[PDB]
Amino acid sequence: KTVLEKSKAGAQSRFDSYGKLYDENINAGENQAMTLRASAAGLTTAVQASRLAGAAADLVPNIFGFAGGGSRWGAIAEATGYVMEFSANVMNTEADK
Amino acid sequence: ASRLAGAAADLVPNIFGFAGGGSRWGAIAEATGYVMEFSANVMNTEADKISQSETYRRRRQEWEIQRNNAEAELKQIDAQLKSLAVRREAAVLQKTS
Repeated sequence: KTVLEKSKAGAQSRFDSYGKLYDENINAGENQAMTLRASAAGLTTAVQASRLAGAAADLVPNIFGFAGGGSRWGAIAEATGYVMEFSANVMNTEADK
Repeated sequence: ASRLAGAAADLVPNIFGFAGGGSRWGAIAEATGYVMEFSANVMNTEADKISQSETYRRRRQEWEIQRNNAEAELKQIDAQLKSLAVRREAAVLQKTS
């Protein structure tokens, strides 16, 4: 009898041991860290806004009705391309989360 | 520290009250942007440490659970040993009977 009570004790050690683990999805390290990842993600947001503003600063929109030249497939295609890449990396951050 | 000093060396603060031009949304927005990116990567380093120490705490919890498993096992064993000691007692009482 006291044997299976010893055994019961071990079993409960495991059950209550995971109970601590269970019902909770994020440790302290995990929470502070993942928070660093979200804050860092907003940091990318800001660097996207800035890098795009810099790009539109180099290429003044749009259509080249004004900027001397015809409607530029090359240049406008470049702006679409850039918008693609920064879009891609942002989406890769979210997919990372 | 060095890369920021280099940046402020290229862009002399602030407001462009002196550097010839009006108050530059473009340029000052660039300095804010840069401060953002270097902030982001620093924060990503710290979050990296948070994740690493997180993993170390997790595996440590694995060790705790498993050792504790073996312990409860062993105390069970000793319980069975005092049992089969008793059963021995009854088999010797058998002999003498």
